[PDB]
Amino acid sequence: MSVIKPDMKIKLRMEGAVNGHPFAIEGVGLGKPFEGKQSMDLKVKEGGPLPFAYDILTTAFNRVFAKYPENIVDYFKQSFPEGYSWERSMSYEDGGICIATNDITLDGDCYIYEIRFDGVNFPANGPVMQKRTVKWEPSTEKLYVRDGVLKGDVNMALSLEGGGHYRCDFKTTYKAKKVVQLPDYHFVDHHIEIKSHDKDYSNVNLHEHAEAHSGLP
Amino acid sequence: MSVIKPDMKIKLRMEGAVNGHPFAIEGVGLGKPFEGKQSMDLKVKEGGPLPFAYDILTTAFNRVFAKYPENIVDYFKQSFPEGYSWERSMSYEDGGICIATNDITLDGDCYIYEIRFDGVNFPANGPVMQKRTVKWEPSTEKLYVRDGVLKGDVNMALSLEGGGHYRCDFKTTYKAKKVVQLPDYHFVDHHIEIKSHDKDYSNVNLHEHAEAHSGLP
Amino acid sequence: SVIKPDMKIKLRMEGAVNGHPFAIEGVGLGKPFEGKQSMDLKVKEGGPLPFAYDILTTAFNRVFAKYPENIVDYFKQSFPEGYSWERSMSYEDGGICIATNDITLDGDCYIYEIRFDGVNFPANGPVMQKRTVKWEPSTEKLYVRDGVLKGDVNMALSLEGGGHYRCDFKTTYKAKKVVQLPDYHFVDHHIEIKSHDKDYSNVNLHEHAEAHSGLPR
Amino acid sequence: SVIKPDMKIKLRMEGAVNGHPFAIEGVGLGKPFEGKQSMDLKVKEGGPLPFAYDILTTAFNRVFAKYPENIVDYFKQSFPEGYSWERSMSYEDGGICIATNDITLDGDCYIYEIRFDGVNFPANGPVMQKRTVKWEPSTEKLYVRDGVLKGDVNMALSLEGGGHYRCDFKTTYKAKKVVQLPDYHFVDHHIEIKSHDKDYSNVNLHEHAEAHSGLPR
Repeated sequence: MSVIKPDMKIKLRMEGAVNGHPFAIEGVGLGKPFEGKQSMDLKVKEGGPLPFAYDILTTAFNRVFAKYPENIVDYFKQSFPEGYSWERSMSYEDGGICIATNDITLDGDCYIYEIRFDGVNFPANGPVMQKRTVKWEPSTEKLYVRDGVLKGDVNMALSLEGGGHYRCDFKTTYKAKKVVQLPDYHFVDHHIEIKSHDKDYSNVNLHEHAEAHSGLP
Repeated sequence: MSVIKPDMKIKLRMEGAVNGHPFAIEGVGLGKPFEGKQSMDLKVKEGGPLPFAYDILTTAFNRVFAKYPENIVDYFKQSFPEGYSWERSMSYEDGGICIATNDITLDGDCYIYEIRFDGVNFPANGPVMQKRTVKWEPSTEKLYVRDGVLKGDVNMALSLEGGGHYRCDFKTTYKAKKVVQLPDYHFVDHHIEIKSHDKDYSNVNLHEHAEAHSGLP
Repeated sequence: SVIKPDMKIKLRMEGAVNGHPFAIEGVGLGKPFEGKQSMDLKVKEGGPLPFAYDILTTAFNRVFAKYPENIVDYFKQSFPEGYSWERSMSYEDGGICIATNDITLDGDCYIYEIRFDGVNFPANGPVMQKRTVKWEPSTEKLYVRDGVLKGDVNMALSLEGGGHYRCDFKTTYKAKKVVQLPDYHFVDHHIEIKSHDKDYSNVNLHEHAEAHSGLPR
Repeated sequence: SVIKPDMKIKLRMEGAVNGHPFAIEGVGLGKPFEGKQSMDLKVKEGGPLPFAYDILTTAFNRVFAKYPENIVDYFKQSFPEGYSWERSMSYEDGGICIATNDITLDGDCYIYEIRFDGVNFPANGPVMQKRTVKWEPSTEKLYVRDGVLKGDVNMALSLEGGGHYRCDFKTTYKAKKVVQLPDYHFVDHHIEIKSHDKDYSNVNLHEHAEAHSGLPR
């Protein structure tokens, strides 16, 4: 509680590849960990203009930014100052698959992310390579302990240009760098949105709102 | 709206098999479709005492019983008097897999279910065949239209005897027997509970509470 | 010694696909040591089948596989008491079937009791639209797990007008008595509908199968 | 004609497993028409590797496969321009790896640029605990999809003290120029670590591979 604040900053670099084509993106942002709200500005540094839907990247750009009620243990805020890392697979219904990692540290009032992102087997005529996505729908992540660490699974869906949805299943493993108290089974509602972007997504402004809860009584 | 009521009745028969061993269960219940609450009493008629965790069956024992706000189209209540059917696969993390169908009709104030349930590849030393499950956790189902019908996917988890969770992914397809208005992407929170049961689950009293919503703003 | 060079087969399958029930009976003959068999199948209920017959055919016994002397034959050892199998068949478009077969022996005739169930086949997919031509030949991978025998296979249906539709099989085989367990091995398969009438009310089906150990070193 | 009976190989792989980065370089030689190859691999960064080396080895070219005259050889046709591949490797305990290889040709030497990433390997699983012995031999199933070549394979690692750990491979192969496309076919494989030092800093790896058409009729 001594290393967290109502207003915190964020710096990140992501290095990655999709279908074997490499890229890099850097980001600067800020957020309110107790309000579960954050935003950031992202710039493509290498590999631009990106030949795939930017939306596949956005959830890689920290569950610290989620409003936790007092009756649910907060694995993430506990993990600082040491921080935590996460690993994630994102399996799309047409066989496209991405995996990503984020190592999160803290310097003063600024979270620092080192992100790797890789994706393969996206069909050339699919919504990802043809940039036919509109946005992620809001979601509810299911979090539970497994082997002394925290898992989070979520059914995600991208709405598509001209209607319909493109589904993806997320499986995330979260690992605190120190021993923290482990939570009971719980949920985090999310809503991630690209608020603005330039024509080729070289510049993107991204927002997330997230709140933990215990489901129906 | 002429064939629905604040209080409705339910009759069902399920015929099925798990790992090749057949069984049959009948049920009688009642519920409040606008409150999203229901309960029923279930009796094993054949194949008892069941050699597997009763919990795998319980979600087969109707999304009519979910509280829908006025701003979300209600695919289910619209579908009557003709009714609707559903198909579901339930894929467990240890390779166990169940599929089920329910054809739902309506007679007076009573819903009538014809249910088939089949499951295979449950390991002999797994939580299902060793009856090590405690209950399903509450959940949030994600519902979206695909090919003119309604899909519902949910990350489910069974809490286990002595701690931890056993995960299962549900994919349901819902099919109205007449043309109804299709909803936008939305959610249904659920909480299913066995309220009471006898020693070998020959008799079970089952409750569900469910409410639709639109996620975080 | 209860296994003769020429043996007979009788079966009944009861099943449902997308909730629509059907029943099929079969009479055949095969040569266990040659790994070849054939049979005539008749739809008894639910005809004309509204789905691709090909999804059913591998449900219609690894006794009919030529094993070399240097590979333990789990199947031929299991008689006269017999064995059962359970199988999930997961199609790439989300269609999923599960099946069971209880196999017994009466004189020189194998008797099969088969249950088959399938759900979530899209209305416009190759199964509901009857766009399949045949299964490609395949190589099943077999290995022991928990004292029983597993067999996994990548299957593909060739499609009318070109291309393939993929399905992953996961089978569990369970001898009714204790038999000697094999090392990791393979069975090559080729299953074919040799003839059928217009609506597949009558089908003549053949299979050739041979076990092997793969490439050496 | 740019394909000679004896050819050389040079590669560099950069990667990460559970977020921990590493780099490996390789020098080898093979006989494209005999379907045999071998190579010496050296960890350059990230050593000693904290995970089972076996997960990496299939990333270290189907040019090295003996094709019969009656099967179109997608790989040998693709040179001198070369081809690339993308692959997902989904392990039965939820561990998942994805890899890419861009293959070019310089004189008589193939050059590989490989990226490898893996996540969600459980701390107590056979990969993180180094409990693997070797890959079993396998049969890859290859088929055209969207004008490119797919190859799927059921793989198994034998485990220290018995049993197997399963992995499903899905590979996409992409020629850099237009080549003639093959019919559905198979490639049998056998990959082996022939020697290694204590911490796998040095590894000698061999593969034998032969294409075929499966059982006839």
